[PDB]
Amino acid sequence: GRSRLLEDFRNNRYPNLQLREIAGHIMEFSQDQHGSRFIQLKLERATPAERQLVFNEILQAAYQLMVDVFGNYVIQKFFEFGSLEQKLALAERIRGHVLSLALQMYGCRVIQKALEFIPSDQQNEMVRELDGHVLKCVKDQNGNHVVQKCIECVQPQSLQFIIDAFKGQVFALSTHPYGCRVIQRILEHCLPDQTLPILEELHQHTEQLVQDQYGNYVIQHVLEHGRPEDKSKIVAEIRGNVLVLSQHKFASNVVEKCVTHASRTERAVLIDEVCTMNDGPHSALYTMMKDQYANYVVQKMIDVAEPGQRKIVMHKIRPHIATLRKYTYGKHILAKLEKYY
RNA sequence: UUGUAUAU
Repeated sequence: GRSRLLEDFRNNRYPNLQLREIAGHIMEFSQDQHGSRFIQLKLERATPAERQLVFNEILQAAYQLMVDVFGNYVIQKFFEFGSLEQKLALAERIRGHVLSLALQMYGCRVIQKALEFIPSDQQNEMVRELDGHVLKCVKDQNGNHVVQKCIECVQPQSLQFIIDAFKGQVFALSTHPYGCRVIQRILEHCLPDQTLPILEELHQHTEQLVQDQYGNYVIQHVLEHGRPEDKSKIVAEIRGNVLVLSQHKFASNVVEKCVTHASRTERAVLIDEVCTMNDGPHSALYTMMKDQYANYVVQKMIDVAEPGQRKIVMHKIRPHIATLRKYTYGKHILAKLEKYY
């Protein structure tokens, strides 16, 4: 299967082997764990001539290398370090194959790299081969990263077809493991006319989303980078449910984000809710201090509370200081209290 | 080591 040259190379016979020396063996070396490695760490520092010599032998069979466990790395280097003309010729070897490559283990990595370095016209042509297959790519283990990459790299205007495809399925995709990722990229890079409908659906299913294994990340994303209007809507869903949600493995993280990113008024209201409300005989704050997840919310509340409110929180915590030591999680609250005594 | 998500 291997040639004399590659054979002797594996056998560590050419410790000083150079690029020009493997002319006529590029494809063979490229599809070889050691060969590829060798080529990879030469193209970056090699000369334009050495790179063209390598390019000449991989252009025709480029697809073959793109979907190759070791070859995909060489093609990637050309997009990263190759010349404009080489990147363009590789982009043409990809034409008509975007979908199958995007769904490919190795191929999707080439597509992702190509999207970063080719011109907008080449990006738009690539993106368009995904037209009609958006959800399939989004739900694919390989394809979801190509979609994420398009959103990061391509002009928003050319991604309208991905937006049209998410309409009505935002809730479904936000609880999907790859989908929640694409939704976040959409919120960070797309246009107002595009993020608007996505946000409406996110607001409509906020209650379910905060508690979802994946949806909770999308809601936090909005609390951390969203417009104040959108943040307040999320906060108003949390209000009245601080106690119950802070005790939830998933929503607890969302109430922390609310505490941290709410407006001054909203923050005070959230903290007060658990400083006033009584959970049985003892306050809601006390039940929270003893919970495996809620204790984190209290600590965050102590951190962001205005000195006036922090004082109130400490006072509600005070009478319980000695009992807290007996609870697996209350203890952790004591630790936090050290920072303040 | 008090608590949740990405691929050769």
